[PDB]
Amino acid sequence: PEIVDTCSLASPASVCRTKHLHLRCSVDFTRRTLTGTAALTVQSQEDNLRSLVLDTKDLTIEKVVINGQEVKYALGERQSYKGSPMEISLPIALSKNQEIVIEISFETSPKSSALQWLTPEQTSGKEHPYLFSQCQAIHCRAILPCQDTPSVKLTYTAEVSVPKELVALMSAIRDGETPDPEDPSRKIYKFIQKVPIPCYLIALVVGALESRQIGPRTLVWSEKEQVEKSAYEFSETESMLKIAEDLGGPYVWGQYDLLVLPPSFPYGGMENPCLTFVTPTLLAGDKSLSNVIAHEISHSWTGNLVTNKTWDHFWLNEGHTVYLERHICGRLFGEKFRHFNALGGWGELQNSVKTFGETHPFTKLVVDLTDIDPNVAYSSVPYEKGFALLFYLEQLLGGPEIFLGFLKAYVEKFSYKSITTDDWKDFLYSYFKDKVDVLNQVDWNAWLYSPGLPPIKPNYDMTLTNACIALSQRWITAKEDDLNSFNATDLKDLSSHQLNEFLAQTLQRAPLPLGHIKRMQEVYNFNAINNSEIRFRWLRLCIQSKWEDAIPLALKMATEQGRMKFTRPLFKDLAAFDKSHDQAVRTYQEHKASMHPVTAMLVGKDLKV
Ligand SMILES: [Zn+2]
Repeated sequence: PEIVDTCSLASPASVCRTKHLHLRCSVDFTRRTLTGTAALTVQSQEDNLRSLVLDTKDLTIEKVVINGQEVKYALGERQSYKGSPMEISLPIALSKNQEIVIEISFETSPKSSALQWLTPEQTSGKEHPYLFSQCQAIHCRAILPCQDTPSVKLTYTAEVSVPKELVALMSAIRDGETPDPEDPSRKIYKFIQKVPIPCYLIALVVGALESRQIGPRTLVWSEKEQVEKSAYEFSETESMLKIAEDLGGPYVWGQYDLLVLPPSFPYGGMENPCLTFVTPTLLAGDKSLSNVIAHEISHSWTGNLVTNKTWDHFWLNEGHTVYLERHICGRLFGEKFRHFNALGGWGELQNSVKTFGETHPFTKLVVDLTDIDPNVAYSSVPYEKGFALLFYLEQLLGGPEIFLGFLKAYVEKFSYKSITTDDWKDFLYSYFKDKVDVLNQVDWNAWLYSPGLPPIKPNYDMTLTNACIALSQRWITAKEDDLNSFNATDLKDLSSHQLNEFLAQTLQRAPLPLGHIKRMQEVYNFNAINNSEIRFRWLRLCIQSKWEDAIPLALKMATEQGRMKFTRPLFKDLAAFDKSHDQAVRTYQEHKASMHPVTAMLVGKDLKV
């Protein structure tokens, strides 16, 4: 049979497809285990199907029951990061389209790569522990046995037993709570996901969670320490959803809840269906970062509804998501702003290609992950090279309203399906058959299969960017004789996004003489800004130019939150600044117990402890 996805060891979708999962499990914080049963409804695509294979990783299997009787099963040899295949002998031979229910009793490993267990000290509230999953790309197989490939999409229902003081949430619609009948110290939370999803979008959180309703289809959830601030910061979520619906078609998932993770959370957002994960570093206080969740909102069409069939084609997901997201922001702030964000994106692609090297296989849009762990293959290239291809095509084919018609038709065509780059390109050619002569001038080989920068750069409106450049080239090429020439007015017409962009361009040419940065503080007072993006780049600029006043401010930001994007480079700068190195090592030791274990480990490695 045709093998779809080489990152999966399970029977491929051409042989059988999982249609539904019923998960009944219990979360044990003492053992750091999930225990229970996974009932998979599986549909055969062949005749005479007598066995099938599932992905697993570090699972303990107690038994497999089919039609009331335990069945034989065998775990195969482990294949590195893919885990161990689990072969199940069926009690009957299945015919094409025939279905069977397979109930696997399992327990996860405390070292499960999919499950992040936090100690009380690593939470906001400091009393209760906390659990969150992170299945993308191929970690769902370390939670339960499955066809762990986005080429298969299933619905699911779940029942999750947790200590009664805690709350469970999942990538699904909440479906009620009851006391656990087998244990009065525990509650059972139920969930239902009626839209078929790839299993990497199965997600679970258990913790001391509270909610605020902020829209007809939106609750925000967090620990009590963050929930009120979060309800304000993200109060415009519903208006963003309505904009996304206008751009991409109906939102099919029912609810759109938000979860603001604990400060120790080392990552960015995650587009879990019905429950977007939000990093708390977006809590700027002025909503200047609230539009960032337009990324996860957009995945509800591009990635979650139309999905990449394998991880080689992940750019189809991220690329179309960034394209939709930049349209949401264009609706909110204007077309000039969409071009501002697009041009910044091109800059990030330049940096990514330079970091990897322009011949590196990961700077291709379509990547071959045959012998590469997809869990460690993420970069900005699918995001920004994919966006650039779509923005180039938009300009080639008659502009944004016309290409937005293509986007809507593409979503409608492939909703609830999983597709490859060739499926996408075939549909592009079909939709734009009236313009094939134009499409045939595109260097598809270069764009899709070649490393490095794209062969053509799109046309970017420069209005909002030129402002930041103008001021950037003024500070750098200045002497002590000119520092008095700066004043607050220099920032009068610059948005928070433009402030961020100015600091980005200024940091890129660090160090600045101390007189300049001292002046820059005197007139601009960047010490006062709380926007995590702005505060980050500013503090790096101060340390990399050896200002004493900045040492305590950077140490504070580096330990108050654990997002790797900020915490790691800050400790790197503080370690590299000889004046602060000793203090940076000492502060790390004092706070490392409250960090996420992976942040604690990598900063320790950087600090050479
Ligand atoms: Zn994304």
